[PDB]
Amino acid sequence: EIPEVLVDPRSRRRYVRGRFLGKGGFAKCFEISDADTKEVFAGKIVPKSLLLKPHQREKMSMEISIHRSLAHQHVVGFHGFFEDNDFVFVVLELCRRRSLLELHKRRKALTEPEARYYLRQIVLGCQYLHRNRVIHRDLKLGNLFLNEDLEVKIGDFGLATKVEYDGERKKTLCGTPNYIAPEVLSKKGHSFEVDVWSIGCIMYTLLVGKPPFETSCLKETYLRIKKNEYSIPKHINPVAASLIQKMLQTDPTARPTINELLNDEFFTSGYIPARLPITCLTIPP
Amino acid sequence: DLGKKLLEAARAGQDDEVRILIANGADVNAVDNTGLTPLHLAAVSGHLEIVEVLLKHGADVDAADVYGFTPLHLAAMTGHLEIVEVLLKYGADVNAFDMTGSTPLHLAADEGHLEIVEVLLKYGADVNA
Repeated sequence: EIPEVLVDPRSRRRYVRGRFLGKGGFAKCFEISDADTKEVFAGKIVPKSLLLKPHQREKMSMEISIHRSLAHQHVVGFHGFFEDNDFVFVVLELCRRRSLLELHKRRKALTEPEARYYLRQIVLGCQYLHRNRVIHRDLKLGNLFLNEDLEVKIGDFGLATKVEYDGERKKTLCGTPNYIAPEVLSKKGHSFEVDVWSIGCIMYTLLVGKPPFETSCLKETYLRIKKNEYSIPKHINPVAASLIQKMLQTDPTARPTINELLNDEFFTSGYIPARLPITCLTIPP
Repeated sequence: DLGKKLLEAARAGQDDEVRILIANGADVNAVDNTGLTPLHLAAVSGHLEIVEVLLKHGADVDAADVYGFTPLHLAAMTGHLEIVEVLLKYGADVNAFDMTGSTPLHLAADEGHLEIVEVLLKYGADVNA
């Protein structure tokens, strides 16, 4: 049912639908080409039939309102949005090298310099989000996208929220995050520190090759989250092992802020490669 | 698991195990969760004997993974010259495009694998592809 050409009535730009990139929740993604400029973007296409109300509709609206306000080297670029009677069309920066998920599925545990290399970028993007009062709330391998230079771009603002006042405690989410922070499990509410928790889980996953808490049953998983039960294998280096611990603490206020995270020994010392070879998507450097 | 076993045997570079799995009827065109085939995994890993074995038993020379890498892309980027030749002899598309529109020659040039560039050119790689 999707149109072969996408016409934006506001901007006057039109886009030819191309290569299917993948589905995700309510949306399919295609490469789209500007018919005039020949520029290529990710066209995210959501049918209104699925925007049939509450958490899904305004998860579309909130997500658009948040994402469009953002502009950073490590955040997926927002190029615009429009709709016809059937679909909502979102025009995004095309990241041609998939995400950290595909990398993880192939590589499992990375070498530490690779992890450092990705994690610095993830932290810098997230720092920019926090400074603009946005909590992402669903950081995970699958929405940490890679461009052709293997630069990380944070996308998927469907669960994101804007801190509207200082000391605000968020109580609700528009869905279920991938890494549930322990404070989300509790009744006490949450703030910026949830993104630091999820970066902890990601850091663990990149270095260890498997997630910190996830077991085969959800009850046991959530219980371990609540109890801070996890184990960092001994082959993990002390500085990295210690930074994972700082992030993966039950008390949100015990964790480093995003800037303290960025300034960790892990990032200011240790090796960061100038270039990762494209081979790193498949075999260790 | 016959597809899975083969994928792992081809990755590990275990030559005898591969022959036995193929003789057992293992799918030479098995795919893993990011679209890698035994041929991909043998190519990227430099397992020359296995590449030839797979191709002789009709493995899809131009199968593309989640990135759009063919086994030729993966051999070219990792510098495995003998495999690049083999794949070419079995009709691998020299100008196959991944999802960035890169041919194996682009990828090899970027990794500094110049002898590969040279062979790919001899086999008719188009620089302006």
